[PDB]
Amino acid sequence: TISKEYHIDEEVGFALPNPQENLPDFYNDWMFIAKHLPDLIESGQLRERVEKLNMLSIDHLTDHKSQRLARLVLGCITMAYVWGKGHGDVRKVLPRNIAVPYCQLSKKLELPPILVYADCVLANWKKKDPNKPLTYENMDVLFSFRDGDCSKGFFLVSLLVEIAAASAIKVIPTVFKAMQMQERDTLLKALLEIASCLEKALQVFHQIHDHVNPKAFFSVLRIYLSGWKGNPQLSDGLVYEGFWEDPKEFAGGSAGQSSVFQCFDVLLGIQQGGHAAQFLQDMRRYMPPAHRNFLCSLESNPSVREFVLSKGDAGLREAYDACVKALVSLRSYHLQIVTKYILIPASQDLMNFLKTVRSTTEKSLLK
Ligand SMILES: Cc1ccc(NC(=O)Nc2cc([C@H]3C[C@H]3C(=O)O)ccc2N(CC(C)C)CC(C)C)cc1
Repeated sequence: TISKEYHIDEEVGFALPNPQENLPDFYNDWMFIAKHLPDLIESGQLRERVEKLNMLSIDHLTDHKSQRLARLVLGCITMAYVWGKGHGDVRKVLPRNIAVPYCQLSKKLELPPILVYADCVLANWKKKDPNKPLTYENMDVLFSFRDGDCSKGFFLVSLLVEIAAASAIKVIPTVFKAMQMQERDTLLKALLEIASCLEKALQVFHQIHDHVNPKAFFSVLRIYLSGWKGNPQLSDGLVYEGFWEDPKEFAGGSAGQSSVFQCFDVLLGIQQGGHAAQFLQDMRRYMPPAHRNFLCSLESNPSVREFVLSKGDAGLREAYDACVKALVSLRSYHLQIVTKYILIPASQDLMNFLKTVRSTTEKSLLK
């Protein structure tokens, strides 16, 4: 079995395969701003170009990849318009001629009108040469914010984790077939292969250190990934001129927008404890609707946890634990990234919540 409807690719997983790089001509005015955000923010010319912008119909965005590219373009255009050079000069009102098409395209794609992980990681890459493989040396992003923002490194290393994970996600029907067929040797190899693929996924995380600089990240890139839900600089949210008369709050950023970590929680039958369910539930809202439909199709399958416990078989318990441990490792290395790239630069909250989820993962071990 596997996807079609859930849009999980055997090669790139939750990411979008071979994402579109160009929009229809009709949207040339958008593409010019997005493609020149580095030059236009540094010069301050960006906000005049957004305000002298006519309102474009979204009707000429006809396929999914075209519409995905347009959301990335409008989201990047939007983040730069709101935060500027980021030293107190915010815009609390997004101009109708960009907000209306952005909100319309968000309604259609069932995502919030703000830059989201499915935009600038999953849909925001190209291969440099397609005849060679998916490595940092042969990959590039479509959009950045500022020269030296380390957009390239932070987005692509993020995407390479999603790709490593695809190696494990594609093993997931074998688990359920082997349970269905009471084929014990197959399910064990499937668990060991999932564990092994999460352990190689952890090794991709090591690459952040070679392409993302903590200061460039904390003081540049993270301002353009900042949202307006619970933000003092936009206490009430952002006004989408012409689409809602009321200001609306939405979050930014967050590794929590990946589906990878929650995907393996559901599989392994790891439940959340605390009220943390609310936060993980809200993270699904910032995911594409197909990927959230997938995480639900997963809870509808028989419990792999109830299956391994019911057999009394110690090899299977050890392979299930290998996966759960590989998951605590990912959450630990996450945490360690938060220390280097946020906590330390902030000294020049989110960690308590993360520690709790890791504890719940570790407590899900069997032997
Ligand atoms: C808009 C947007 C949204 C989302 C991302 N990615 C992210 O947040 N990446 C990210 C951030 C943090 C620390 C800032 C904290 C946080 O987020 O809790 C830690 C790990 C990662 N990952 C892997 C990295 C090794 C590249 C990502 C997932 C785990 C594969 C990038 C852009």
